[PDB]
Amino acid sequence: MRDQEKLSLMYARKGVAEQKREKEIKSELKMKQDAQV
DNA sequence: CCCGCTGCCGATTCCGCTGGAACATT
DNA sequence: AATGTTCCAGCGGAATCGGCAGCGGG
Repeated sequence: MRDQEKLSLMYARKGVAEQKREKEIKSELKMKQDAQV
């Protein structure tokens, strides 16, 4: 990838994906620990 | 869009010199 | 009044150092 901007926008989508994943996993961890065996 | 380094560059502090303004004298 | 001294103010060198950008990765 020789285009820095296109790579940056692809990782804009990517990084917002990991941000959403982190938020949802942080939310899930509460009851995941609550009911874990 | 993020995230992270990492150059580097700006500003501070500390000096010191100069200039200008004020002093006090015969 | 003529001048020398003192005082105040301003500029710059030098060292430090922190963060501001920009640049790759995730």
